[PDB]
Amino acid sequence: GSRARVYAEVNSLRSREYWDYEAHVPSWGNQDDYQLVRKLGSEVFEAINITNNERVVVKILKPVKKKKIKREVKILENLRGGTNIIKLIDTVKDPVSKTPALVFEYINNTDFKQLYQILTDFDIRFYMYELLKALDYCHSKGIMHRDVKPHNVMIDHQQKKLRLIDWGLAEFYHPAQEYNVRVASRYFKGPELLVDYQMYDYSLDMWSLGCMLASMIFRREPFFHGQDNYDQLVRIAKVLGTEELYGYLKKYHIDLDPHFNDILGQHSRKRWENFIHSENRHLVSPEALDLLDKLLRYDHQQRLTAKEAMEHPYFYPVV
Ligand SMILES: O=C(O)c1cccnc1
Repeated sequence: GSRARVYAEVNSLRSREYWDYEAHVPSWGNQDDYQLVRKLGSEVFEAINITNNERVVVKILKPVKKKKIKREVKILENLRGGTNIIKLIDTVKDPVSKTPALVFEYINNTDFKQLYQILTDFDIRFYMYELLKALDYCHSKGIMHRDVKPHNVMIDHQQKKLRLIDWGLAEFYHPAQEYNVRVASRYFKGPELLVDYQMYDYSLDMWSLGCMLASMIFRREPFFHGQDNYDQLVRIAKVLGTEELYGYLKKYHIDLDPHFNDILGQHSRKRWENFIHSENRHLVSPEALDLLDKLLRYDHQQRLTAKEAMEHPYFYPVV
């Protein structure tokens, strides 16, 4: 099949305890230590630690999902202290219902729908670079996020702080492992997911990041706007090209779902310059498009790693 180009073996250098999350036994404190005051900005609340009066964020989990709770807790613990990764403060249970919850550092977020409209060229370079630091970090620890999207990138624009959140879909990368392709959120799903290729890796997060970069510099949010998972691939092919899609599938011996036969159509590859017009011209540059082209490409294995992306000339002003 395929393997990752950069942190392929990191989990083989770990003790089984590190990645065997089904065996992890969280220590559950008492949620009564927390006063849940308001909804944050889903089942996430602003809270006050009653002991020290510190503001935190409490995320209530779904009690019946044992595997995923252990997986999210283990991954968050493995990543603790990672650059721009949301800090898990505590793991607690409500003493009556026994429902598990996670306690996180508080970040005063600006909704991306408003924030992205005032970002400058420099701002986009700055925050993308910060997000790349988080991805390079978690990839280096053998973990794929699998849900990179604007809602999961909290930004405090006052303090210039960025935190990558919601590790509920994150998984450990093991070479040749076959994963669930029904992950991420529709607009940010990589083509490997949409064609049911299960042997994917960290490069999935780099596709999602590319989708974010495209929506920020082009002001088309989301950039690939599929109406369903099938149409999502069609939207991508209208840009990257249909013959190019087939080349990708041939290289990895992927059979295309026959449903695509009559909806895919025929589309030549578009040059990224095609998406420039007066409303986004001040966010676009040749270096932006060169980076983008090396992220949003079918071949997951040839996509830039997070570290390679960080070395790109697009980030020279923020390095
Ligand atoms: O990890 C999460 O889901 C999270 C963390 C802080 C704030 N909102 C969500």
